[PDB]
Amino acid sequence: DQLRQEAEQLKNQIRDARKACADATLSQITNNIDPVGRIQMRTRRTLRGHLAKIYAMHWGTDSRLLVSASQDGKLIIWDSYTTNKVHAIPLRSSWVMTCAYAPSGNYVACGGLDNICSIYNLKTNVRVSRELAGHTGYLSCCRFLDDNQIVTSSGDTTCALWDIETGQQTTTFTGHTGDVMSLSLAPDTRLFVSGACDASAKLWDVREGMCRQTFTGHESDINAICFFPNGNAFATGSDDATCRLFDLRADQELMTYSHDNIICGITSVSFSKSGRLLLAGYDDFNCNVWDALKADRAGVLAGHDNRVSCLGVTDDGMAVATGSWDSFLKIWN
Amino acid sequence: RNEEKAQREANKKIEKQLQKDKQVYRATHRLLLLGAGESGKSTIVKQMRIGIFETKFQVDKVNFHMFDVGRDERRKWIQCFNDVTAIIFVVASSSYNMVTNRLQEALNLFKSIWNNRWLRTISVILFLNKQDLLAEKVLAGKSKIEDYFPEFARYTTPEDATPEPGEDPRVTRAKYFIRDEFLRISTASGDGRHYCYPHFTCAVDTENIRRVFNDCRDIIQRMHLRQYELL
Amino acid sequence: GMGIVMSLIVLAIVFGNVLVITAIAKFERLQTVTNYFITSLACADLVMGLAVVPFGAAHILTKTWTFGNFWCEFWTSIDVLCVTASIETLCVIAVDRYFAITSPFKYQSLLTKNKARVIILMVWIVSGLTSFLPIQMHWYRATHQEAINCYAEETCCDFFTNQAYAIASSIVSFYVPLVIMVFVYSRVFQEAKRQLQKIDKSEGRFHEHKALKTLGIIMGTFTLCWLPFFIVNIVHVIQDNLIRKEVYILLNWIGYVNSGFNPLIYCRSPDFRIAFQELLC
Amino acid sequence: SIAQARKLVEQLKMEANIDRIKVSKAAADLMAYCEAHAKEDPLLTPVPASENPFR
Ligand SMILES: Nc1nc2c(ncn2[C@@H]2O[C@H](COP(=O)(O)OP(=O)(O)OP(=O)(O)O)[C@@H](O)[C@H]2O)c(=O)[nH]1
Ligand SMILES: CN[C@@H]1CCc2c(ccc(O)c2O)[C@H]1O
Repeated sequence: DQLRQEAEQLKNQIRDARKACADATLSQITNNIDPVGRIQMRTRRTLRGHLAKIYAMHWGTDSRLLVSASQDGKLIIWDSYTTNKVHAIPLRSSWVMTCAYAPSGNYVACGGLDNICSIYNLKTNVRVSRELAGHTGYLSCCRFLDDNQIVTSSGDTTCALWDIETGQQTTTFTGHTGDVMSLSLAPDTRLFVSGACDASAKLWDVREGMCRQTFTGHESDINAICFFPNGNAFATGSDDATCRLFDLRADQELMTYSHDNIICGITSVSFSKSGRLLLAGYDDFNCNVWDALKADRAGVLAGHDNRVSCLGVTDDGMAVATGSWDSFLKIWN
Repeated sequence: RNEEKAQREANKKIEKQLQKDKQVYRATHRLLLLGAGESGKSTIVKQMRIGIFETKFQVDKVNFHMFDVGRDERRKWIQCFNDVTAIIFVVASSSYNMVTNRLQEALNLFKSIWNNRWLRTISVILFLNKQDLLAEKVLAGKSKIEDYFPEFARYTTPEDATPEPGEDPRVTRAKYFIRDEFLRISTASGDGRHYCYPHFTCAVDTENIRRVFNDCRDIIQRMHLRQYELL
Repeated sequence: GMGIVMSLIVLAIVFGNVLVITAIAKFERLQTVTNYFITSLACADLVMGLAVVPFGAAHILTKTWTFGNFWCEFWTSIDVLCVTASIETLCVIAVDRYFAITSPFKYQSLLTKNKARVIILMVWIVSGLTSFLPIQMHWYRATHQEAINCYAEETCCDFFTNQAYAIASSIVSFYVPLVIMVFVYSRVFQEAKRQLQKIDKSEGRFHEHKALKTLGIIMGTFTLCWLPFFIVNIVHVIQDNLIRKEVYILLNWIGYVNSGFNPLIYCRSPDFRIAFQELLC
Repeated sequence: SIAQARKLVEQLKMEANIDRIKVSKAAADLMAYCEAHAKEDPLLTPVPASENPFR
């Protein structure tokens, strides 16, 4: 019981330290910037063919092809420009909760309630290539670090880095208390962050194999996380209908995004090319467009008949695509 | 130029395959099998067969598809099961004198399932296993249910009670008391959107599949009746 | 004096049907196999209210047909077509409800989007076969002196038919789509009562008028609207000089009003309410 | 158990010592980056329909 006193003493010490470094709030500095203004968008393409609700999607590195997964047990690779299909890969397990597209464009991975991550080969038709096992809980997200190693986060309060060629775990990241829900990698692929179910987002270093920092601004479960293009900040979305912009060097949050007319949860968060606009999905059957530096809403992306569960922006910053439980994908511009 | 034609041909082939698969997807009914530990969830599944353990059966040219999950106090993955036909709940009725007695935990789990936001319109088929173990302990038994449940004193056998042949007037009271402890939590917050079907199950029983079939048919019929505003 | 009420009836018929058609077409969530029949009924009612009602009002107010024989025959044929096509759709809707309720496990396979179009086109074909064919070519004409006298006149546009056609059209249009509806709704009511009784037996202690009321509106409005006309129609042919022209046209015009109540009856779902709130609000 | 409390103590001890900068500098850096990449994203500024690949 000595530790409870000890740990409590340290937590008190850090809070004073972060506090001293507050020369001024970001809203104080960002007060005279000309507003972005109203942002009007219209849907350009509508992709149909899915039998059930959609949970995940991921844009290709060429801003041309994308992948999506549904509860019908089927991955489909579309063609954004010509709105026609390219591939359709069946699945052994009908419950999938994530998908990813390799940076080289040769592999696609997916996981689900069954505790296995599967990798498919697209440039041989398409047949399962490798099955990775070892997690004791359902997978939540997975991202391709490179063409030979993949990092996954599961529901058993752990994250791990895999080796595709050998199929064995290389490093294991522990320290969370509740389930892990999402992650995002640094642009230079040296660090990544994860949002847990205990309202705490942590920073990891694959090379260090050890946690570096922790942020505890929220008060409910964390559903999604996105990383600022600079590499020194990230944004989070939780179940308390709020978005918060954290920071790495300052080691404390800067601004919060919320409105009094919305009481629903948040499902996805993404940035734009320049990082000026923060696009976030909601459970209110539509999407909102925020302002990164002033926290003023500048548009609404409506048109979905059910909740939005996916959101992604092309590497070229040309179009933003959304997914919903209505089994329909859209391309906005 | 011909690349567009080849891509269109591939699109057409994929579309034909998807159209073929759509009917098979719509034909089947999906069931979720949920219960506590030592409940008997695996067994009932074995009788139907003759990380997630799937199974399929076909009755009267109608095919069903059952899923058994799993271990966490909060289940976030339960939001993915809002399109199932029904949820099968399995509880051990004889464990009121074991280990926070196992029943009260089962009651709390059932209450948590019933009031979940994502499962507002999902019916629950309730199975009461170990009927045999309960009677041997309940009658010609060392201990009473009262000690573990004070409300048993102010409870009378329901008049509607319909005892099967050869059973004592105490074991019937115990069985119907256990059933009413679940029926109370079901009736109060439903709003008529969803219902519960109590049942009595033992190890030597062969009519479970027919019961599930009849319950699914009743659920579908009641949903259709409510949709058209006749109920 | 009558012009105001006739214009109000025409506007009421047109507005609801066009609103329902637009709501079904614009939004993809309402595109259901059941909603195709409602769409066909809406088109039939819109065509009726746009074609036969205004010219009938003009004829009754003016008391003199200002067109030729061809236009009068065309108007009569389109009247018969619309009236015939506006009832078999109701019968099909009742049969669809019967199949959906009493056969829950086979509703999905039996009724598909491919069969609905075939059924709708078959209904329209059988409706048009008994309206344009026997009227446009002269088989509805009568032989008595007043009939031929009106036929000769270029400004006389009235209604005179033989026993055979007057009986066949009534049998095809009303009674066959009536006995089926009665049987279907009796069976549906029995099933609903059984379900309610089972619910009460299962859990009545802790906790049949809605179905009765719904069937009450659904059957009563149609029966009261279309019943007396389709008996006076047979009566005035089976024997002569009993039914006055004014009472006949009054009952016929009473029957016309039924095409304006269907949007208020078959489109009361909350999804339709939010759809109607989405636009024009 | 006791160790799980103990582990928190060592790591928390690590987080305590870290080089931190004033939030004004970080805010200025974010503002400068956003102003530097301001005119190179079609989402913020609607580009003409000639170069739009979706039209
Ligand atoms: N006496 C008795 N044993 C039973 C009954 N039902 C199941 N069992 C026994 O229970 C043993 C193992 O527990 P099960 O009841 O199968 O339940 P389980 O699926 O293993 O347990 P959980 O999944 O943790 O709920 C089996 O070997 C069965 O013989 C029953 O009604 N009476
Ligand atoms: C001019 N009004 C017509 C005349 C006769 C007729 C009607 C409707 C259905 C029929 O089967 C008929 O024979 C009426 O609507």
